[PDB]
Amino acid sequence: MRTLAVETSCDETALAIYDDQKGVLGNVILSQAVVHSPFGGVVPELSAREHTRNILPIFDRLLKESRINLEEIDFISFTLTPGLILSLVVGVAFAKALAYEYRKPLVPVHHLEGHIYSVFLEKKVEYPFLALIISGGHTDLYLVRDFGRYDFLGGTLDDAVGEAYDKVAKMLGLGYPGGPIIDRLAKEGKKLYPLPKPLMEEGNLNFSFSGLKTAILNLRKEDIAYSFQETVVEILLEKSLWAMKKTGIKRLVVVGGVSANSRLREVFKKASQEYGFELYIPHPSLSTDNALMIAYAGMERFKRGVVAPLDVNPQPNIPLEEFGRIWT
Amino acid sequence: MRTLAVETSCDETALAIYDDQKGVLGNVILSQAVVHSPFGGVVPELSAREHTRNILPIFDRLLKESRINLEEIDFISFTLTPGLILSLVVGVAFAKALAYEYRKPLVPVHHLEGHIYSVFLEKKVEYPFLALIISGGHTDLYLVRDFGRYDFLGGTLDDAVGEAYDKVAKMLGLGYPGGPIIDRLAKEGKKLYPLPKPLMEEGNLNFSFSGLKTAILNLRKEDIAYSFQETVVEILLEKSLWAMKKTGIKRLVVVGGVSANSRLREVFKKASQEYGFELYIPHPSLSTDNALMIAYAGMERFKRGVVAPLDVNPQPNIPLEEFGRIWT
Amino acid sequence: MKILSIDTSFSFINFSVIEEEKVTFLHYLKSNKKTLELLPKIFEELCIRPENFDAFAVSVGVGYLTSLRIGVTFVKTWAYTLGKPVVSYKNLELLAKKTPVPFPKIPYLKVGSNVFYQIFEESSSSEVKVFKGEELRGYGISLKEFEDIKLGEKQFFHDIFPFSAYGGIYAYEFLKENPEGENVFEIEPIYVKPP
Amino acid sequence: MKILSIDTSFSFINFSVIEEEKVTFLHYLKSNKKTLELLPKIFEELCIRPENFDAFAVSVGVGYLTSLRIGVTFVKTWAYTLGKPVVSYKNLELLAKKTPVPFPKIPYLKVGSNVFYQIFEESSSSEVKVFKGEELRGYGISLKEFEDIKLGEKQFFHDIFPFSAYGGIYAYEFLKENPEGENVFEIEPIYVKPP
Ligand SMILES: Nc1ncnc2c1ncn2[C@@H]1O[C@H](COP(=O)(O)OP(=O)(O)O)[C@@H](O)[C@H]1O
Ligand SMILES: Nc1ncnc2c1ncn2[C@@H]1O[C@H](COP(=O)(O)OP(=O)(O)O)[C@@H](O)[C@H]1O
Ligand SMILES: [Fe+3]
Ligand SMILES: [Fe+3]
Repeated sequence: MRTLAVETSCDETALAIYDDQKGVLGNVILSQAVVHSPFGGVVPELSAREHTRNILPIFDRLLKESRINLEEIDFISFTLTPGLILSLVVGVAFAKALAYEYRKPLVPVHHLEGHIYSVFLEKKVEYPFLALIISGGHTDLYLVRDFGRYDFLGGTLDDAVGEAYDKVAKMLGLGYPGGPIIDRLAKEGKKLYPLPKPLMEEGNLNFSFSGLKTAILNLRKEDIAYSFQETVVEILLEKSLWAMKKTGIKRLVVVGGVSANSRLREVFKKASQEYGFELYIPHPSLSTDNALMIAYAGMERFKRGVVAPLDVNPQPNIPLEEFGRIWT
Repeated sequence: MRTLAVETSCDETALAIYDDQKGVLGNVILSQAVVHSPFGGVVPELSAREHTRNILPIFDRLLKESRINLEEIDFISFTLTPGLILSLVVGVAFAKALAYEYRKPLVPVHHLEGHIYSVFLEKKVEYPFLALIISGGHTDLYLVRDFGRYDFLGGTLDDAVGEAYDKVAKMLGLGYPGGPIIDRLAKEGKKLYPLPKPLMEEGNLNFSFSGLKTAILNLRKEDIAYSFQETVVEILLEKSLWAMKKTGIKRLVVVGGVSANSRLREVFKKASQEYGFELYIPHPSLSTDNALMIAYAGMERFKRGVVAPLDVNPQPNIPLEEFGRIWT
Repeated sequence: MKILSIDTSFSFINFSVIEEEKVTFLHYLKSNKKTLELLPKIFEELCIRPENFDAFAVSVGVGYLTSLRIGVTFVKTWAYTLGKPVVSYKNLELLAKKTPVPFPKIPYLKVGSNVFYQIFEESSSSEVKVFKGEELRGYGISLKEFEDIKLGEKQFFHDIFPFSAYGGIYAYEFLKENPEGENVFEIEPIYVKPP
Repeated sequence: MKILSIDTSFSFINFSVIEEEKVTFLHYLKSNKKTLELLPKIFEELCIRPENFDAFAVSVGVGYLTSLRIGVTFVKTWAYTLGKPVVSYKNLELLAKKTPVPFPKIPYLKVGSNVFYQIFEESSSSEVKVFKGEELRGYGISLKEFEDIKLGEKQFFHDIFPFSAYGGIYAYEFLKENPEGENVFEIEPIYVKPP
C-alpha cells in the first residue's frame, strides 16, 4: 500500500511518499523560517504565498528523487486541521487536484494525530498509551486507546512550551526559532538559578509556562537558558509521571518539535530507565513537522475504510478528540 | 390509468386525456385546413408556426373542459414519427416540457400505430388481424400479430388514396381537402364511366392510383367523382380480400382519414356481410387525426413497461414495422 | 425574485438564473446535438426545476426558428401551468443596447444563409433587414462566431454574449414596472421572412 | 486545440472550454460556498476531466487572494503533471481591452474593502492602484455587482463578464505565437499589497 502525503498546516511545505511494505519512498520539505524571521513570528498571509510558490517545485523534486508514478499511489493523505487556514487550503487544493486527476481516494489527517504516529514509523506502540504532544502551539497530554480514539487529559493554560522558548529567546535577544537556540546555549550554563512553579495544585494534568517570563525579567545568559530549560523539562516530566500514575499506563509517546530538544530527551530517557516505563521518542527529523507522519496516520485511517468526499473542507481548529470520532 | 396524449405530426394540433377505466376525459383539436387551403397543400414551415401558436390555447381549453389536474396523469403519450419534422418537434417539446415539470414518464407512439388502435376505443380486436391504413399519404396493408408487431404486406407504388382524391378534386377545380368534396359530390353521379386498372398482376398486395388522373383528363362532373370513387373503393376492397385469402385472417381493421368516406364504408360493410369476415371501422371522428388514438396506443406500450428517455428525438419517417420492434 | 432565462437561438444554447437583479447562474454549451436531444435532459443534469422559479424569460430571436419554437414552447408551458410571469426578449436589441459604441449601431447575426441586421439610433430603430452586400453607415456589432462578416464602417465582435444572461437581467427590470409580464399565449419567435 | 480556462477571482466562480478559437462551454455560478467546497466537486458533476485538454488558462486576478491561490494551484498541478501548456491572464486588462469606450479606460473591481483600479491608454497603462475617492479622468469600467461604485467621468457596467471565457480566448491567441505557454512554476496571483 502506498500514499502521497501533503502537509501545509503552518510554516513548512512537506510532501512524502510512504509504502507500508517498502517504507519511505520520498520525503521533501521546505521550511519558511528564513522568511518569517524578520517578524519574530509566522505571518499568515505571507505563509500562504510561500506555500503556493514552493509546493510545485517541491513536488518536482519529490518526483525526481522518488522515481514513483502517481498512477501507482493508492490514496492521497493530507492535513485537514488544525493550522493556519490560509496555508491549509494550499495543501488541500494540491491534494484534491491530484486526487481528482488520478482518481485516487482522499484521506484526511489531524496534524496532532500525525505527531502521535510519527514514532510508529520506527516502532509500533501497543494500545493504550499516553501521548505528550509538545509543539509551537500545543502542550497536551492525551490517552490514546486506539487509532481515532484520543482522550484529552490536559493542556496549556497559557503558553505552549514552544512559545515559551520563543519568548525567552527574544527576551534574551537571540533569534526566532527560540527552541534550538536555547537548547544549544543551555549546554554552557552549569549554575541553575531556581524559578517559581505555577499556582495550580499537584496532580493537575494541565500546564502553565508564561509566568517564567515574569521571573526571568526579575532576574549569566547561558545560566538563564540552562535554568529555564531545566525548569520546563522538569515540569513536562512531572506531569507525565502524574498521568501514568493516574491512568495506570506505562507507555509514553513524546512527540512534536520540542521533542527534538536534546535535554528533554536526556531527562525522559533517564526517567524511563529509573521508573521502568516504555518511552518512544522519534528521530529528531520526525519530531518537527513532516509529511511522513501524515502518511502513516493516513494509512491507518484508509485501512479502516474511511475516505473523504471530494468537497471536504479544511478548518482552523477541530479538537483532536472530536476529529477522531468524526473521521474513524 | 390515465394519459395526456399529444399529436402534431401533420396539420392538426390534437390533445386528449384518456382513462382506461373512465374512457375519454378530454379531447380538443384544431385543424389547419383554413390556413393551408390557399396553397393546395400543407406548407411545412407554416404548419410549424400554427402548432406553436395554437398548442397553448388548445391546452387551456382541454384543462377547463376536462377539469383534470396534470398531477393526476400517469404518463404522457405522444406521436414521435412519422410526419413533418418541424411540426413534430412542437408537440414533442410540449410533451417533454410537461413530463419533466410533473415528473411523468414519456411514451412514444407511431402515428400509423395510432390509426390502428383508433378502433380499439370502441371495441378490442383479437389478434392477429389485418389493418388497411388509408390516409393522405399512406395506403398500406399490415398484418398485426400483437401490439408492437406489424408485418408490412403492401403499400402504394405512387399516390396514396388521400392524395388521389386531392388531385382529382383540384383537377375538377373544387377545393383542397379533396376527399370530403368528392364523397359528397359522388352521391349525384349515377352513371359510372369505366376506368383502367393498374399494370401489376392480380394477387399483388401493393396499390397504384396515379394513372387514373391520366384517364380522367382523357375523359358530367358528378359522374366523374362517382366513377373515380367507385374505382378507388373497389381497388381497396379487392386488395383487402386478396390479403385475407393470402393470410387466412378474417378480421379487417380499416382506419385513417379516408376510412371516413361514406361509400367506402358501404362497400366494406357490404363485403363483410356477404363474405362473413369481421370488420372494424371507427366512428368518423376517430378516422381522421386525433390524440385519442395516440392515447390508446400509449396505454398499450406503457402497460408493457416501455418508456422513453428524456432526450428522445422525433424523426420524419421510421417505418411502422421497425418502430414496433424498437419500442416494444 | 428568481428568474429562469433561456436562449435557444443558436447552437450555443444557454440558460441563466437571475436573482437580486444579477446573474447567479449561467450554463452555455455549443453543441451539434439536436435541440430536443439537449432539452430537457440538460436541465435534469443541472438540477434546474421549473417550479423553483418566480418568473421566466425566453429569447424570441432572431435565431434558428425550429430551436426557437422548441425553447419558447418549453417556457410557455411552464409559465402557463405554474401561473408565473414570462418575459420575451430580442437578441439584436440587446446587442445594440449593451454595446457602448457610437450611434448608429448595426447589430447583426447569421441564421443559415441570411445575415439579419437592424439599425439603431438613439431614439429609434429600423426593422430587421436581410443583408445583401450594401455599404452601411455606422458601427456593426456581432459575435466572434461571425467575425468573417463585416457590416458597417467599423465592427465590434463580442468574444461571448450569452443572450439568456442579458435577457434575464432585462426581464428582471421589466417585471419591476410590469409584474404581470407579457401575455404567455402571444409569445412567439420573430419571423423576418414568410413561409 | 482544446483549452480548459478557470476563474476563481470572485464568488461568481466560472470556467470555460475553448476550441476552434471560440467558447464552446461556460459554467458560471455565484455561490456562498467555500472555494474548496466547490472545487473539484463541481468538475466531477460537469464531467470536466483535466486529461481531456491540450492546455489550461487561469486568472491571476485581481480577486480574492485565497480563492485565486486555490484555483491557481489546481491548474498548475494539472498542467505540470500532464505536461501541458498553461497561460495566465489578468482581469483588469481584459475589462479594458474588451470594452470599446474611449481612452483613458479605468477598469476597476472591489475585493473586500479595496477598490482596485488600473488606468489604460492606447499604448500604456498604470499599475494597479487602490481607490481613495479621487476624481479621475476617463471612462470607468466594471461589473453590475459593483454598480454602486463610480470611478472616472462616466461609467460602463457589464451585466456579466465571465473572466474565464475572455481569458481562455486570450490564451488560445497567446499559444499560437508562444505554444510553450508560460512557466508553470512562476504562475501566481497578482499581489497589490504586501503581507
Ligand atoms: N532543539 C529544540 N529544542 C527545543 N525546542 C525545539 C527544538 N527544535 C524545535 N523546537 C521547537 O519545536 C517547535 C516546532 O515544532 P513543530 O511540531 O514542527 O511545530 P508546529 O507543529 O507547532 O508548527 C518550535 O517552537 C521550536 O522552537
Ligand atoms: N369523407 C371523406 N372521403 C374521402 N376521403 C376523406 C374523407 N374525409 C377525410 N378524407 C381524407 O383523409 C385524409 C386525412 O386523413 P388523416 O389520417 O387525418 O391524414 P394524415 O394522417 O395523412 O394527416 C385527407 O386526405 C382526406 O382527403
Ligand atoms: Fe507540528
Ligand atoms: Fe393520420
